[PDB]
Amino acid sequence: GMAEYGTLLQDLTNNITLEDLEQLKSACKEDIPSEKSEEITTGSAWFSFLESHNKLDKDNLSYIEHIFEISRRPDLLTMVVDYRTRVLKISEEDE
Amino acid sequence: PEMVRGQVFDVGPRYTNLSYIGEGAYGMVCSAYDNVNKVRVAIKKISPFEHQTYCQRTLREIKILLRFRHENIIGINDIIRAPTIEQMKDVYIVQDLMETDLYKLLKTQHLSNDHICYFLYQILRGLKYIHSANVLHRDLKPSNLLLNTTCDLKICDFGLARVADPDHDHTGFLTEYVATRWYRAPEIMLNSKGYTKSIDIWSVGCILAEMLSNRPIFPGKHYLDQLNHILGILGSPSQEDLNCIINLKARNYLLSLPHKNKVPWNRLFPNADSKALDLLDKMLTFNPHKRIEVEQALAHPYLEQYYDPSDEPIAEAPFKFDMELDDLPKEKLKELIFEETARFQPGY
Repeated sequence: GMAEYGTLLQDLTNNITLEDLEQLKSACKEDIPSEKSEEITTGSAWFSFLESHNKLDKDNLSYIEHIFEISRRPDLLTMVVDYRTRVLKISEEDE
Repeated sequence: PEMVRGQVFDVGPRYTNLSYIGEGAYGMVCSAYDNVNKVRVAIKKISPFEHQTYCQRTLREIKILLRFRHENIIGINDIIRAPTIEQMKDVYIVQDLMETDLYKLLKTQHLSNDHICYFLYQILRGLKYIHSANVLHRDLKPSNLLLNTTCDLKICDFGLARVADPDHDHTGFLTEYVATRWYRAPEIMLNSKGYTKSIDIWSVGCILAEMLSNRPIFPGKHYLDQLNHILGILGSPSQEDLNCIINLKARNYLLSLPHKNKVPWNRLFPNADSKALDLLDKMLTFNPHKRIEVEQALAHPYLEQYYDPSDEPIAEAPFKFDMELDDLPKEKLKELIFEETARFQPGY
């Protein structure tokens, strides 16, 4: 749910340096051309930019997974895969 | 103009009596009767000019295979395209017809040890030539190993090939091509550069394993799963091997994982020649710098019946690209392809 997703974006941003971020931004630029002209300085600004372009939400993780793979960040990737597992397990309560 | 499945396949009058083989991204394959050489041949129609990366792949394959001459590497016999650059939308590459490939064969039958030995030797004999040219194939896998009806093997598919250059960083050219996940060396997954000839040796180790059991050794479904399949067999990397990962974030990730013990090869491959397994161990070494290289693999006891430097040709000289193709716009690549293909024109 929304809380687990908030925690995920916090966890990720906590592990994305500004140096890291320039890499993630470059990997996105061909897919979302307005990226350059947007002045993204934080991890949380990057995630907001992805959300506003329909590339990320609590149930839509595949693009950041893609970007983490191509950026060779299995550490960030594993937080996303673990979040997906958690969300699936939570859903087993209400079935 | 000849037609197939309602598509233009304009290779006549030289090439006639077409038969559709199959289809892929941007290219269909037919066999055809070659009225000059009086044999059937394979022809792939490629239509790359709207995509920079497809133009890159097309030009790399043409340039390399036109320069290479080796029994275990597929040649290019002919190339057909339009007489003017403006009208050129497709390129038809004519090659020796090969009845099958290793992927199909492994779906069909379990191989004797003598056939596994012979196929491995031919893969490495072809790779010895490629590497002697300072070229990395980068896409070795069973479907890129063509075979005839008498076990003669030819390496194909040179679209991802590059001159070896450990020091140069990525452009996403290899990365956006992902039907080759199962044969990808760990350093490609973990580091963005520093790759050497050892990446191809890894893929050959994967192919050897696949010939032993008729199944892929590391069939991961995604990125993390792929790394888990490798580590679940090789065991956790050593400290020395963790220091091959320049990527500090990747390295921390690997260090976070639960310990895994190495699985002995003979547990996984209980019917394999023990010399074959000793070779496999050296090809599937995590550390790309310690991994066995092609001449040493050929000289291994498993291949002693075949190893024969007097009957293993190498390249006269290193292969070079005049300029890096990876940064050239698709229109410039189109011009280079027009130029590369000119020598095959009737009016040349």
